[PDB]
Amino acid sequence: ASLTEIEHLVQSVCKSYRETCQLRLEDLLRQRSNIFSREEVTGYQRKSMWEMWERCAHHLTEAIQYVVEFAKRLSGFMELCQNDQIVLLKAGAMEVVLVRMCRAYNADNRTVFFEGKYGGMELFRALGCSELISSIFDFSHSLSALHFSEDEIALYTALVLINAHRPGLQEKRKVEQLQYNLELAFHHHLCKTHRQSILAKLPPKGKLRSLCSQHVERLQIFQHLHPIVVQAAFPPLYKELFSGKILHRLLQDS
Ligand SMILES: C[C@H](CCO)N(C)C(=O)CCCN1c2ccccc2N(Cc2ccc(C(O)(C(F)(F)F)C(F)(F)F)cc2)S1(=O)=O
Ligand code: NA
Repeated sequence: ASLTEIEHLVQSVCKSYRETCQLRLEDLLRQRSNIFSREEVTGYQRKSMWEMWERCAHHLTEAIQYVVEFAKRLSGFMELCQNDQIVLLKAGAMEVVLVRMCRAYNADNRTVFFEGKYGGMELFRALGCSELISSIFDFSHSLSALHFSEDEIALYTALVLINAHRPGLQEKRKVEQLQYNLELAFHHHLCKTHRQSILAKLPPKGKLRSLCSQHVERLQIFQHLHPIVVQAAFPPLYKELFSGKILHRLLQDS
């Protein structure tokens, strides 16, 4: 691939992300003063564990649906075989969400945009997974220190998804070629914008993998306590990705 092709890939990736970003960045910023009162925080802490898990699983499922659309609009993704499309989304969708979440994180007060207002870590105490929540808040805090532009988030999350090392890929070489083109696009954009210094500050890949593992572990603990809640009230796309059909139809329906 030549230079003009790399720059066209940069614009293509940034456009696909803008169309699928779900929450507009300026909308997230304009709401930073809108914070839950102590009474509203107490209301969240008084909710039952299973109610809070269901609500968070619903919110996560909705965000994942936008990551699926990002993948479908991503250059070269729909060219891969269906097995590899599903392998990449199963391993990478949650990792993309984890990176995207930093846009709704306010590092000044350590609050996140959740259900219409900003609140701190204590909002989620009823989940009974404080270590996982604290890890996600720290991860978003680390990403916030990099001051990602929207274009940088686009290119970085494309690479999080297009990972040729995922186990189960049938056409590993094809994914390797697409990953390399995306890496050139990412690094070309950082060089042109004088932002190559962020490369050494990006999180290790085992970090994203560690957070997803924690998520699956806490889910299996909750599912053991409330199996009927998961069966009856968790989104089916959520169960397909994280518990132990939907992705196929999302990819086919376009
Ligand atoms: C990615 C998407 C659009 C891109 O801009 N976006 C901004 C959002 O969806 C908003 C999420 C904002 N939140 C956030 C951002 C930073 C750090 C923490 C948090 N939240 C706490 C939280 C809740 C729930 C969970 C869980 O659901 C999971 F699965 F994600 F870990 C769990 F509790 F079940 F574990 C894990 C942390 S949060 O309130 O969900
Ligand atoms: Na941020």
